[PDB]
Amino acid sequence: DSRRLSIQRAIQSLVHAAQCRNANCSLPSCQKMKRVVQHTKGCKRKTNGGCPICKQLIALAAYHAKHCQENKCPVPFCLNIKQKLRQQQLEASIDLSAYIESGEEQLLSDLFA
Ligand SMILES: [Zn+2]
Ligand SMILES: [Zn+2]
Ligand SMILES: [Zn+2]
Repeated sequence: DSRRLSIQRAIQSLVHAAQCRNANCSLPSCQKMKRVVQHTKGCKRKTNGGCPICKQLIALAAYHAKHCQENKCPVPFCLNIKQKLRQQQLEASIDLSAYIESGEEQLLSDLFA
């Protein structure tokens, strides 16, 4: 539960930052989040080049995106991560369909394998 609450707080910070138009915003979590998001906009390394700042922000956005129900969400990376998660769900569904279609005798064999 501890890490879940930590993630929850950080998601709250990201959600606020994403919709905050006050350059004079006094919330330190907002100021910090805006700097991190600005970094990700220009970074050439990104996650595959090993950038810890990008990896941390995208991981946070992914935890947000998993539960996000907003079609025009302003959170950085949210829409794009939801697209990736939808594709993964489709692939999982296609796999499951093929497995169910393989039939009773197959499933029974596997169950007792
Ligand atoms: Zn703010
Ligand atoms: Zn980066
Ligand atoms: Zn979102």
